[PDB]
Amino acid sequence: SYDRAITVFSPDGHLFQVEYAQEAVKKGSTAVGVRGRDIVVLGVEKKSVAKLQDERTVRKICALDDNVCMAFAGLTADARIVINRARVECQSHRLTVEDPVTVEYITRYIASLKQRYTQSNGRRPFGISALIVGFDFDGTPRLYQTDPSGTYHAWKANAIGRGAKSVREFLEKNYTDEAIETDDLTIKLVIKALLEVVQSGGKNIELAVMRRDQSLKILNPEEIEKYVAEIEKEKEENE
Amino acid sequence: YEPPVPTRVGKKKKKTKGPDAASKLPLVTPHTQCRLKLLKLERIKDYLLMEEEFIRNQEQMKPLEEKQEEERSKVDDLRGTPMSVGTLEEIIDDNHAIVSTSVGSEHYVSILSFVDKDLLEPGCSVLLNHKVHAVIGVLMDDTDPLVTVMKVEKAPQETYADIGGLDNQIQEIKESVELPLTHPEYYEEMGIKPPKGVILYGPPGTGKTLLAKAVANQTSATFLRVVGSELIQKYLGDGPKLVRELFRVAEEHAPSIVFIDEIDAIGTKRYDSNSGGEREIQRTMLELLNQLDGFDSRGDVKVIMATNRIETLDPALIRPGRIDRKIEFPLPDEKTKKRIFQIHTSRMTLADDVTLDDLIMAKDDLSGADIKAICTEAGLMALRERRMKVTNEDFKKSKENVLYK
Amino acid sequence: LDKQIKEIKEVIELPVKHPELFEALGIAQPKGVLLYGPPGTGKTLLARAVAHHTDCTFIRVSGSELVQKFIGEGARMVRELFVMAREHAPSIIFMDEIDGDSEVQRTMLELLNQLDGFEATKNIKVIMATNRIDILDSALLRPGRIDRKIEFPPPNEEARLDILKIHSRKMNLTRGINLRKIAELMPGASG
Amino acid sequence: STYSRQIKQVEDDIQQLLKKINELTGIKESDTGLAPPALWDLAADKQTLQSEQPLQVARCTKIINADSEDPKYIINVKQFAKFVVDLSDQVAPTDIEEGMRVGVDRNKYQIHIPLPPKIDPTVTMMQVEEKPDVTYSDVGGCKEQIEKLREVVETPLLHPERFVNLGIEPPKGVLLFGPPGTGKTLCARAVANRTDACFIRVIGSELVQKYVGEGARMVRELFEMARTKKACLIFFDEIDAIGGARFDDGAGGDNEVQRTMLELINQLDGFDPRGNIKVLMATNRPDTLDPALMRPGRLDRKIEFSLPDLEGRTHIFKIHARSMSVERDIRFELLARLCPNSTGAEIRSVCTEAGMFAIRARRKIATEKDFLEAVNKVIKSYAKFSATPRYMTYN
Amino acid sequence: YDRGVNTFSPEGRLFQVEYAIEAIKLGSTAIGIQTSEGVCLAVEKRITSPLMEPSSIEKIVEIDAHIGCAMSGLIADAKTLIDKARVETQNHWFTYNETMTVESVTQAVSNLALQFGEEDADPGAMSRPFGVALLFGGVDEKGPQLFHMDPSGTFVQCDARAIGSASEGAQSSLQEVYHKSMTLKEAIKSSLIILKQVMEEKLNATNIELATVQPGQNFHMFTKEELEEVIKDI
Ligand SMILES: Nc1ncnc2c1ncn2[C@@H]1O[C@H](COP(=O)(O)OP(=O)(O)OP(=O)(O)O)[C@@H](O)[C@H]1O
Ligand SMILES: Nc1ncnc2c1ncn2[C@@H]1O[C@H](COP(=O)(O)OP(=O)(O)OP(=O)(O)O)[C@@H](O)[C@H]1O
Ligand SMILES: Nc1ncnc2c1ncn2[C@@H]1O[C@H](COP(=O)(O)OP(=O)(O)O)[C@@H](O)[C@H]1O
Ligand SMILES: [Mg+2]
Ligand SMILES: [Mg+2]
Ligand SMILES: [Mg+2]
Repeated sequence: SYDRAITVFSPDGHLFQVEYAQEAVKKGSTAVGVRGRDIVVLGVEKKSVAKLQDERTVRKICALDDNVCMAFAGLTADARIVINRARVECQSHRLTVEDPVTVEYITRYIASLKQRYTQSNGRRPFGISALIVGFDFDGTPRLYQTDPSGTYHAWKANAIGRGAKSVREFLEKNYTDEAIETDDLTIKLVIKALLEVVQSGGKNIELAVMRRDQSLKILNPEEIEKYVAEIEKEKEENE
Repeated sequence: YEPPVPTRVGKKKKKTKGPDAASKLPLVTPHTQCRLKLLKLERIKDYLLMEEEFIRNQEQMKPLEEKQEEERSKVDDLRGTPMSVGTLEEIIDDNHAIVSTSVGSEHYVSILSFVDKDLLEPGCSVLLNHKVHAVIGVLMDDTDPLVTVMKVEKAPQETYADIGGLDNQIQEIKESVELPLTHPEYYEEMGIKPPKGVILYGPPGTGKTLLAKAVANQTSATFLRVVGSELIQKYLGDGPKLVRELFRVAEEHAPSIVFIDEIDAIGTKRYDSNSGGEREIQRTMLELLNQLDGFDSRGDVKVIMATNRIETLDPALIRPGRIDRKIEFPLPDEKTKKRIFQIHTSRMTLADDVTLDDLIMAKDDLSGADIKAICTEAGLMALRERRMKVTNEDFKKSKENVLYK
Repeated sequence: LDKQIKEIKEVIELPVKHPELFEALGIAQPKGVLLYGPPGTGKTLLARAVAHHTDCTFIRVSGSELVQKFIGEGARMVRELFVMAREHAPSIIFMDEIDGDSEVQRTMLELLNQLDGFEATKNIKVIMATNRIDILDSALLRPGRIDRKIEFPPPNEEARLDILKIHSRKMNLTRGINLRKIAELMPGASG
Repeated sequence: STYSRQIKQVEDDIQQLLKKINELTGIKESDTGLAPPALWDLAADKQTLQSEQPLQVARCTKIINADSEDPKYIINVKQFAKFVVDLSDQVAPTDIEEGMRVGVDRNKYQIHIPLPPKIDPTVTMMQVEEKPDVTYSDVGGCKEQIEKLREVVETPLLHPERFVNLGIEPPKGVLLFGPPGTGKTLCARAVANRTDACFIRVIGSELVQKYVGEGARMVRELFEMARTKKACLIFFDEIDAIGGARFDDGAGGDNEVQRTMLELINQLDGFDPRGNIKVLMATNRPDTLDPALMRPGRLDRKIEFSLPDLEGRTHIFKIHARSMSVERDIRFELLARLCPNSTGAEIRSVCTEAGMFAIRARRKIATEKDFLEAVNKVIKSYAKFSATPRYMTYN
Repeated sequence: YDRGVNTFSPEGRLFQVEYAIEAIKLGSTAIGIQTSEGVCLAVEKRITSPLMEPSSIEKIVEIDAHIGCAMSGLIADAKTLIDKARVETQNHWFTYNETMTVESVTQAVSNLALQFGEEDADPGAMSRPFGVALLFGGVDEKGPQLFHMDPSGTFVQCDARAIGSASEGAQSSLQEVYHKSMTLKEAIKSSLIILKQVMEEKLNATNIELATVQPGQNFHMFTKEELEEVIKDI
């Protein structure tokens, strides 16, 4: 058994392996999640869309359960382990409690699993950040973010990936009660957020929405293209 | 017997070099064409008018032996011909010094009165009388061949307009190498010394040298360029000696900008000619540490370093105080890649069937060097077919040449 | 090497003789050439030929300390060669890798960096000859440094006949020699 | 614009007058190193060229029959020849000793004047002639460090009476060690500014020489020239260049540099007394130094420049933001708290970048937000390149 | 690197332990005051974005109905320590039918510190110290009691202890304001004055956490309305 301390404290008091895992998060696709009134929107930028790539396989938005879905940023192979481990726990929680998992619970389990890899022998930290969105049993929309360190916080809106700082700065200015009055405005908010870092346009945007008492709905490219026209249309009248 | 004691404080020469000498007229203000400036201008003229009359009267009654052209003629007689070139080994006294001729024989000779005594420093080239070897002048040292290598005599033709997408990078680099010289008042009114050092790091081809070339084009200061691999020498101590001499040329040509391009190449490449191994490179680095931020006071020297491997550098080399700013040069995005293609295809004549949007996605990890290499090879393909207009087929065969194979 | 002669002309001959062709095309004049192939395939033969035909001074940089007294008493940088290269423009600086890290490759980088945009005088071209192209540094293999890489494959049956036809003229040959058969008798041979 | 015509008229006359003045006075040449004619004593120079004969530099080797009234001196005239000569009648016999350079005439080679010992020009340039512009007031958070530094390198020379009366031999060596940017060279620059004795700055990489035994030679001549002064200070910046620990790697790894370190160790504490030299070495890699060099009697005091504490960091912030155009209520204690383990070099950069953001926004006063952004850019964003984490293990 | 986790410095310092202590100085400031009327625990949430929900930043935790903990340093690391404290308590209750003393809870958690190593360890053993400092506060037989834990496993009763980024400044402020005979309402106020002086942001009822364990009464986190009542003064 490989029993070695990968993550150790630097003399300043930093866990450098955790910081390096957070550096891999900054090299991933920009994932944007906005918590609306009755909808949760997850938006992920697509890296170098190839006409020969099956878009079904490389999907950064996956459903842990019927009411919880997450989008990641970082190492794709690292994330798929976390999603599978989270998926198994969602079914274990449902078997014991006979109640669908809460977003707080599965973001706590993923964060605890991520933290365990920053303090366990022979294991390097998970190099992904998760944007977990979903709905509780009482219909409250919840949006949570985890980092490789293991810290989870609830966000009204957040961005992870390479352009997280730019999108988050954009989100802090445009996230208002009026901007999430309707589902369509909430979906436009993520597209407006992702247009700040996506250069080409809607062809590099993957959108997944989840409504209350509904399953995760991946938005087709035609539906996304319809939205970007509206934002482009609304840009003209504001000039 | 008692040892002679100098009246001059120390053994080094005067720091000031290349001044206006006695032509240092008082700085008259304001520069506006007003009466106060006219009154001050007349004021300087009045004293000169007195000066001209006073000096003429003395020389008029001065003895025929003591005349400006006669004393100069007597100086040549005192100097004699030929005028031997020696080396100043020690300044024993104000008018006495130990000098060595080219044959290695030292002499205890007398420094004559007409010698510029404030140019005297140990190791300097002194002019000696052929017969009595007395110090009779100091040879203004010719520009070393080592000086000519660092100095970029002609500013490169690359401007900031030829750089696309590095708007923040230009802005950060300007504020440490350009803004402090053009508008030094901004830093003085704020009470801050300008950012001391700057390092440009990123993937290869991202424009690190290009921004330095743009800096060298629009700089009033001397630009010295040295590749990091040039600091690996074939002899012990020469590497540290060269780093010491490089910043010595920077001191003389103040204000100056020293560009240590490919600084990481000093350690990431091992050459058998380097007698000392990694240990001599470490001593070369330790000399570089002192020059960037050390005991000796640094004049108006701004240091630019460039590297595509910043993780391999000694962390103490790029610490704040030595290199204040660490400007990153990422691979271009779609907006920047289009600008780079426009920059390098501007002087081209293109065909109507060529489109830069398709050329944007030639490769995901596309750098500006690859973009430029596509263009020049595309033009070379057109040159082969005796054409001036570059077609899309030329660009297609261009991508398969530079990006692949 | 008829194909290779054309390739090297478009990069070393045309920029010197016709700078206006490149200015009209709007492309930068080429400055770096790399000739790669098995030893004895004509890389040094072709590099000297172009310098001879273009009236460009041919300078071979072997890094020899025996020639350092001519380069300059300093000898601290190989860029001290540029002083004598500028004085003899047009010039061709040729280094051949005989094959720690490679000093010829190190010299190539230092010359190419100065020749990038930091050199005032034009018409100073630089050639590198190497046995293999995959051993090259990532810095030299980076696009934009070496503007053309010319391959020198070992001569085939027909090319060996031409090389045989060239060197046999310097001998008193009996009439009727079947140089074609001798060429067929030397598979995979260098010039 | 009304005076434009007349200003050029008087400006040209001044230039014409200036050139005319240079015609009579003489301001020219300056490439053969000719001094301005105001200092030309031609009458004296003619007398010196005859009255004062030139003297060839020679080294006395042996005195033969020094007891008798005919003492004969063997001299080595550099590369010329060796001569058995007698002493001149205008110098005392007791003034010439064996092994001392002398000045001899060209006719009979009789010794005319003793000469100072030969010192390498590079070693001569090592002594500081212009003091730095840094005082102890520019070093913050090093209160205990400075007092220890001053009471060994400053107090004995300023007030030597307080140590002779009590029979106290003050330490003659201080080693400053700490991570980069902690103020090691800053304190030595303050020492040179304040000191009144001779200060010699020696960088360890300067002692690395091409030839065998040359580096140890420069250490010998360095201490030889330091001993020609009543009190002296030698600063060895980055002593890890030559002070590395001795080892045997089969081949002659670092054998030459170890000899230079062995020479430095010999001069500090060997058979001979060192003198009134008080050495001072700074290194960010003290773990690499040889145990013999790190021993009392060579480096008696080991002053550690650790990263400043909260009080020290607030003091360094006050030092570097003293001349800034800061706002009213800059919470410098808060800024010191935002960089827990940060060198004083980072604090200075934080101050520079804080005012650099204000220049960016065309603002003449630096706000607290500018410092907060500067801390993020320096302490946080530039933490990838931080030399601190790797160098605290070394110190 | 070459050094292992269980390596001693030449000065007798466990390198990893000393390094983990430096991690607290990057954590948020937490102030704990022990009074005769109860224990006070305050901590700054340190919001970095208006889009972050302040309620999700849980830096004060219910260890049990009679004891709570305030954490500073690496928040993710204290979850492992908090979980056992919530497991060790309810294990004392299972075996002894009584609430575990605050000192014993801190003693049990302290044993987890230094239970780290590279070799000859269980598969579930940790690899590095817990880079967090805990401020346990609760009520037991000995009345109100405040205990401070550090990554070295060293726990001690403290009358008023401040941990975090501003431990030095707040502790000095605490010494000037703490007297043994003072009310808990004074402790709530005095801790909030010190916090407002050390916080980067402006102090309000959303960026702080207040908790109290009075005798008789249970562990009580202060709500927004309760916090605004004491914030309105100072
Ligand atoms: N952002 C850019 N805008 C315009 N031209 C660019 C840009 N980036 C690169 N180029 C082009 O690429 C050429 C080669 O790149 P350059 O010499 O600047 O590389 P570098 O960043 O210094 O990298 P390295 O030395 O690691 O290869 C330049 O001469 C320039 O024409
Ligand atoms: N205690 C301090 N007080 C004020 N300014 C300081 C202090 N320490 C460092 N600085 C600033 O940081 C700079 C760092 O340079 P310094 O010569 O002090 O570094 P050093 O400790 O010798 O580093 P190195 O080990 O890399 O040689 C100084 O020039 C000074 O401006
Ligand atoms: N293709 C060729 N045609 C004619 N002669 C050749 C050819 N290749 C090699 N040679 C002969 O071989 C000799 C050395 O070849 P050289 O050019 O040094 O090989 P390389 O290309 O490896 O440098 C030359 O003098 C030349 O006469
Ligand atoms: Mg470059
Ligand atoms: Mg060959
Ligand atoms: Mg230093």
